[PDB]
Amino acid sequence: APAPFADFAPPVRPQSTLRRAITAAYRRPETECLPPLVEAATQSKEIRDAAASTARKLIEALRGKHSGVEGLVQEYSLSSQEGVALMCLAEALLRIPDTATRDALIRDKIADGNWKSHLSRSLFVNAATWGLVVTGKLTSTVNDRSLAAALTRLISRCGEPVIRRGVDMAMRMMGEQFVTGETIREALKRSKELEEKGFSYSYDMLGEAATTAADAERYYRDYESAIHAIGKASAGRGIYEGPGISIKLSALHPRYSRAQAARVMGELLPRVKALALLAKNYDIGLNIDAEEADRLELSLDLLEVLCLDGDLSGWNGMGFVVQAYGKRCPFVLDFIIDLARRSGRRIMVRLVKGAYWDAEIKRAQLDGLADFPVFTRKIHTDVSYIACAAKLLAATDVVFPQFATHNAQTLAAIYHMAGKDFHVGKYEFQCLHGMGEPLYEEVVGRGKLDRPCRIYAPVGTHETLLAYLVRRLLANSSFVHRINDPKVSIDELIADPVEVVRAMPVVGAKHDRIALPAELFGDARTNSAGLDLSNEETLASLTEALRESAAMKWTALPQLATGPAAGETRTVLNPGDHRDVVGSVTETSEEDARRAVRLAADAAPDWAAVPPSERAACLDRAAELMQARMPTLLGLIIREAGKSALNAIAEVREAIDFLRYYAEQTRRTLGPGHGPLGPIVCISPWNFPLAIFTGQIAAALVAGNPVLAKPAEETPLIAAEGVRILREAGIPASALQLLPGDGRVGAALVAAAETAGVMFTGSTEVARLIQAQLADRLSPAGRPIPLIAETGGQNAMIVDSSALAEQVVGDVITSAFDSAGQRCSALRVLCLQEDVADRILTMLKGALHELHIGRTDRLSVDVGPVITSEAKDNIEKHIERMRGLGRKVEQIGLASETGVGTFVPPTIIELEKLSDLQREVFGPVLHVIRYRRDDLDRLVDDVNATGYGLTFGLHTRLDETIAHVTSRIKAGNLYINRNIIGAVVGVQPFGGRGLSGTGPKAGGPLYLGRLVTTAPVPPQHSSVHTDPVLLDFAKWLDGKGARAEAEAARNAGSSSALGLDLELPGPVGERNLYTLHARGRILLVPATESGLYHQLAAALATGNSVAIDAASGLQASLKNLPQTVGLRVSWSKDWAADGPFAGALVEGDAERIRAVNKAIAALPGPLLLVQAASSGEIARNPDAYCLNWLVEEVSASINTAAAGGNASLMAIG
Amino acid sequence: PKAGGPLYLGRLVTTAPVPPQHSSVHTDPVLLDFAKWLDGKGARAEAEAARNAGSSSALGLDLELPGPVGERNLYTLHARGRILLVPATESGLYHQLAAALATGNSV
Amino acid sequence: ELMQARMPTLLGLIIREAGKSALNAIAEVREAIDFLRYYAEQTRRTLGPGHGPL
Ligand SMILES: Cc1cc2nc3c(=O)[nH]c(=O)nc-3n(C[C@H](O)[C@H](O)[C@H](O)COP(=O)(O)OP(=O)(O)OC[C@H]3O[C@@H](n4cnc5c(N)ncnc54)[C@H](O)[C@@H]3O)c2cc1C
Ligand SMILES: NC(=O)c1ccc[n+]([C@@H]2O[C@H](COP(=O)([O-])OP(=O)(O)OC[C@H]3O[C@@H](n4cnc5c(N)ncnc54)[C@H](O)[C@@H]3O)[C@@H](O)[C@H]2O)c1
Ligand SMILES: COc1ccc(CO)cc1
Ligand SMILES: COc1ccc(CO)cc1
Ligand SMILES: [Mg+2]
Repeated sequence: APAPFADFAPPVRPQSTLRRAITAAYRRPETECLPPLVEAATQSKEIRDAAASTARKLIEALRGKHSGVEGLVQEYSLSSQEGVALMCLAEALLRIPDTATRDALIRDKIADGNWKSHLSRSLFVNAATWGLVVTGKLTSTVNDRSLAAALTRLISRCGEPVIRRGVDMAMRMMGEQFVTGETIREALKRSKELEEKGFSYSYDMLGEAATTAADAERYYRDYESAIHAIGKASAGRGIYEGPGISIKLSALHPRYSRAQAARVMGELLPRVKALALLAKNYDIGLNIDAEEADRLELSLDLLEVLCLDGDLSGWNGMGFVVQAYGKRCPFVLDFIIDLARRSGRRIMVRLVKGAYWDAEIKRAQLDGLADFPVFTRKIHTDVSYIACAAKLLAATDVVFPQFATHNAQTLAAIYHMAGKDFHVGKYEFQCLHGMGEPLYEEVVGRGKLDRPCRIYAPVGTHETLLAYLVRRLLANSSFVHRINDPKVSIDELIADPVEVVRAMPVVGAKHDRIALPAELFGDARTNSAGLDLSNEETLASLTEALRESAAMKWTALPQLATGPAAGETRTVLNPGDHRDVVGSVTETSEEDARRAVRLAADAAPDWAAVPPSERAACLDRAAELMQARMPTLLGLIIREAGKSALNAIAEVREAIDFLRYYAEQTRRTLGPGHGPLGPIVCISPWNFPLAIFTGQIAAALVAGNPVLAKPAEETPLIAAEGVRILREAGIPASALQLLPGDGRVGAALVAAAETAGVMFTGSTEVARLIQAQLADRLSPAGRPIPLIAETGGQNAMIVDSSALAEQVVGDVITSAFDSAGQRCSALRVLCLQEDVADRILTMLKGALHELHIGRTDRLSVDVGPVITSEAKDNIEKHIERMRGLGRKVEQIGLASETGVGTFVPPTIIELEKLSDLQREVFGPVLHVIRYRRDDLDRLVDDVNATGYGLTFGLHTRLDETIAHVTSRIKAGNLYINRNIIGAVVGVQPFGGRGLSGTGPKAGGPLYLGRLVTTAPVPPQHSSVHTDPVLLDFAKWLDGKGARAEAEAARNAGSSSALGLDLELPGPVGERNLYTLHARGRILLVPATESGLYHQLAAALATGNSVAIDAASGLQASLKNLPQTVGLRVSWSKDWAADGPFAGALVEGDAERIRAVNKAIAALPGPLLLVQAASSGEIARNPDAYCLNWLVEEVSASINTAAAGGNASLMAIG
Repeated sequence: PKAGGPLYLGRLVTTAPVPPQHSSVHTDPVLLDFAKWLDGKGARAEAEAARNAGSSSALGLDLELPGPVGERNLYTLHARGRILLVPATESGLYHQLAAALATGNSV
Repeated sequence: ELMQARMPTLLGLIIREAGKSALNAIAEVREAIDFLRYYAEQTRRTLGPGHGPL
């Protein structure tokens, strides 16, 4: 058996001094980065004046010669939406290959009227891109109804002439501006004109982010074929005068990442070498483009091997991009310059600012990292660029600097920095095709500055160029935007960033409007911190901490208030390798479980008397302890629960966030009148063995309740460690007792007489057993024992033909197979619109086969084991039933090493109907169904019809589809254009409805209120909206003479928070919404007319319909209802026939309540959140029925960066 | 339609244009249920007309109109209310229902 | 444009014929001007050959 973590994440090579200096700068505070850059970028006053004069001259020439789309908009008086819609139409018309066929469709069909009749795919799929072209603004989703109206309007107003102009404009832009040509041969033909003027070219075949082996092979052969064409055309001109190629490493391997570094070196490197050998033979440049920040250092390992490879010697065409917006840039340059010296290769170094700025900000915030790997003020990037240019210009004997910029100030500064001694081959400038030529036509040539410029020339079809055109077009801080803004003076454009930064009060301060990841929530609480698994220092330190964690003697014992108790002891084995003993658990006898509840009951007053602020301080101290102990906690979670390192980090972060969130919610709400329930039994699942465990216990404790913590039998060790941390943080032993063991221990705790509440997260079937146990029980006040039961899902994602396949596949692979599908939120049913289903399925299967399944103590493992052999057997029985029915089943092949553990390969099962699924299958099993677009509403019904309602995803660019689907789906956590596994505490408050939960949501503001006898008013919890049926009922009550009930009804209408609609603070590039809706149909079990009126008021005020128990005999109390109220009212003689219900209100004495609670628990389907009150309580207490539990929380997380950029961050420079 | 509003001119021609800004992303849910019912019974042309009406309806439009500072001037499209339907044929009734339901009305 | 330039004269007629104060006569003429310009602009935004008159 291999030692745990002995091969966790070894670096490709030992890190040299120069490499270590790169890693050390990865997230260096911005105030530390800038001073040396300012120093290196400083030039003499004479140079700065000459640079400003040159920049002004260039800018004056630019503004003096400065429209195609603008001219079209002007000529036809188009609104912006009309312009966008026209270009979308033109794009669609250009998908018709034959010109005569297109023109006939235009003249005879499109112009004459209904364009919709002649053009499965919305015309407006790419409207966000065309919106950027027309308006300069990015909108993440497309208002397809506005665009359709605008297209109809413009065609009916202007006819064929405007369509013709739009088609011709789109053809020119997509064929000649956004690309140099559609094919390398066309691009080469079009390059002769500017080559004759002194420009050169680097061709970009536009490949990027391979998702499958086949994609990577396609991009390879595209690069190889382009190299031949470019090399034939170069015809011996060499690497400086002649054209070259640019490649992206992500195009050449589907798993280009540090986590897969061994595959990258073994599989990607030979492909680059083969392309480089061909470039060498033709003597052309081959440049490696720079991508995301977490790929920088990995790419250096390839650059190192290639430059040291003797087979490539004699050729100086290898090139490499460095991004000056990155904090590591000067250190990367030091490394490259030294590599060039060692290898004797004159590396072509393209200095750029960087293309992924918005995404880098979002990623660092999502990952909770210490700082950004890029600057946050645009001027810092400018200074970085100029400083790095000074470094490169001192090294022209050993590297060939290539200054890629469209900024005339940047250009002029470097032109003068480089001085008057010039020869071709010393350095060059670079620019983008169809963007930089106006500037560089003022640079290239003896009559200008006599400096060469290489044009970066995209080559590809319409489909290829549109894929990432949004990123290429992206902002208010951009020079090209500012040059076209008449409000920006030339003096502003020639401002010297070096001197501006030098004079700032704090040199290098972070942008004021960009939150560090730790500060995402501002004053409310400190965000949990993650770990950067692309940072070699982090990987090396984590390796040691993980190894050290595997040497610890982890145990879990029955920790009663009186001390550890004896019991049956057994080992805890790693699910990925049963030979790896992780620790030992001593399980709780049912007698000691009952004893623990009695001890908790005796201890309840002493814990309730700890003021809420001090209880919250215990939670905050526990969060600090968990944060500090994260590396050790990761190792335990990895080995005990089959989690990968990434998933263990998320697990610990979630626990920290629960602690800090419930602490803050406590400080916002809890006072002397919110008395604790008493002893709370917290029963938790194995699959989030620290986060959910900690969340339930922390909430119960901070609400003033002593806790009996019963962790899942599979994962007691991390639970014991969480309890140890909470106790260290100040939770007394009497307030927090750990009771390891199986469901018998949970059941014994639930049945214990002093148990005052139950928090259960687990399977729906077990929750139903607990519901049955509790139906026997009443509190000493004669009321139901509160149960929070957060249960399973049958989670769907709907994908339409406007979604980007690569994005869908990434989110599907993550949502379905992360943690081997052992997340309650995991994607179970992918629903693909028929027109795109085959393409997406092919890509998905290709991506599936790139996953590494194995024991999770290796960073390269993507999918770990299932938790037990029983879980494996259950999942495999489902897979085989499906296979036996003829369903197509795609499965990864498992390595022989998996035999020592319990693994199920990620599996894709193609289904006929959603009804082919019965219950949740908690494993790595994705089901795929196809749907026709017109059946989308029926499909949403089918998703709802399972009775589950946990997570739901939708991938579409179309606002109409978003509005339709999100208004009709019934699930607690919705996700738009992203994965469906988000449960970021306080950002996506998590929890579902139906068979998926009773609520309230964990990680949301209603949670703590369920754990006290009188619920506080949560922060932000109110609504100005009044349910109109409630209002009609109140008027009906007054007309009946029920004056006090009418007043109570009006009060309920005001007190209801139905209609609350909030945006929760979170990361950039996402909108996280939280809304309160009706629950559905509430079962009313009244005893008296006044009780019925109060129950109906409560239910109607919260937007619900009702089914009233017909056995109450109260039919005559509801005569002559207004039709609006009658529509919401039904009478039920057989409650089981008239469900599912979404809650219940009960009136009666204690024994009536007990009997009704038993009858309600017997109803099929979802657990019902029941509220009961006596008739006297209804008379005495206006809040006898709490409106908090009569609404349903919905969280929706929208990825607003999905179109390729962040609109809001375009204004942050 | 309202004088001084964007629907007015369309009443004065025999085929109404699509007014500026006249659209809505919202689809009436009863319209949606009606279209599913039509498809269930095989009325394919009518179900298509129903879906098309659901999309072209501007019910739910909710705009702020440009005006003076210190004022918010809002313009919204709601259902008319209850529409009297006087059909002659089954298909005609289905088309009338589609139009009325798509615009949020009862009939 | 003509109503705008002739507003003072039009005001005088409205004041005397319809019993309006000067401020409300101004509002009357402004509203007429705005109708003219609004329906002109709405026309430029919408009307094409297939929108035949009644
Ligand atoms: C020929 C060529 C090849 C290129 N190849 C690559 C490549 O392989 N990889 C890559 O990542 N980029 C590459 N780029 C650069 C990238 O695509 C942009 O074109 C470039 O960053 C724009 O810089 P500028 O001098 O043209 O414009 P400017 O207007 O001077 O600078 C804009 C840049 O400033 C930066 N920026 C904007 N806001 C902020 C902020 N708030 N804080 C910090 N920085 C900010 C960004 O880098 C932004 O792109 C290339 C550019 C060219 C011209
Ligand atoms: N809605 C959510 O937030 C959420 C979160 C995580 C997991 N889940 C669900 O949890 C399930 C997986 O976790 P699991 O396998 O540990 O679930 P489970 O239902 O098997 O076990 C959950 C817990 O209940 C205990 N238990 C078992 N039988 C009991 C009984 N008769 N009485 C009292 N307690 C009993 C177990 O010991 C364990 O502690 C999945 O169905 C998943 O969807 C839901
Ligand atoms: C548009 O200029 C770019 C060239 C290459 C890259 C590689 O990421 C990005 C931008
Ligand atoms: C609708 O035309 C109007 C003209 C003037 C006023 C102000 O009196 C109001 C309306
Ligand atoms: Mg179980």
